[PDB]
Amino acid sequence: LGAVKRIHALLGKIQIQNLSVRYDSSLKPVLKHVNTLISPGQKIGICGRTGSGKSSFSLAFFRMVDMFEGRIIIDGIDIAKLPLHTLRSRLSIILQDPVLFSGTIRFNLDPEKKCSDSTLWEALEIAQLKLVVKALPGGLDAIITEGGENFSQGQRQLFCLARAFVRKTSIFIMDEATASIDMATENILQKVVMTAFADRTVVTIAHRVHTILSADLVMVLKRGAILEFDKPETLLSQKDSVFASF
Repeated sequence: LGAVKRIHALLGKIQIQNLSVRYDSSLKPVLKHVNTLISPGQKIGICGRTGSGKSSFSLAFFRMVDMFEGRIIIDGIDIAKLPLHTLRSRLSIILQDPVLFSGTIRFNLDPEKKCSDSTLWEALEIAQLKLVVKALPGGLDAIITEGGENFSQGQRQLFCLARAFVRKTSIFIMDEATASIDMATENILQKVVMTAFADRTVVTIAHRVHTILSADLVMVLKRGAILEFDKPETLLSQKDSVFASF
């Protein structure tokens, strides 16, 4: 009866306007009066804290919370008025480290269950993954045993990128790698990011200013507010906090 009591104990245009949010509502607002606008096809870098707006940027994109004040619009519509499951289902995420299921490669590459194997494999060709897909032992039918640990970090990154491509997202969210890969592979990865972000809205969670020197735009955050946003050369010319981080 203690065990049953344990069982009972078991139960593409984007603009932010003046958005404030706090999970606690007590310690501090997470973001305070953030304002910026991203045109379709712009490559946008978010800089400031690591995870207060890596996480606040991602959390707002995933709609993990509504704002306390202000509004967040996606494609001209306030995110408080969209079906959350439809929103998140219509949003593709490719992070630096992707978690995969202990199933087939094809099955690991289906978070879009009605995709045909041909369209997925073709999508991997478009998203430059088909070569390493083909050189997996069973190709598309290769069981991703141990949740994807027989693939490299880079090959997993490509897989995640194709997984975004297959979902035909309007907007991309990319988690910047915390380590290096190679010169030809990080260089390729950046080329893939450039092609992905071509004609599309790109949200880069930036931490290092080292990579973001060829971002179309960098958004610099301080104490929960966006104080400045521009391109890297101009931000370096500003000589402020982002220039000190650059």
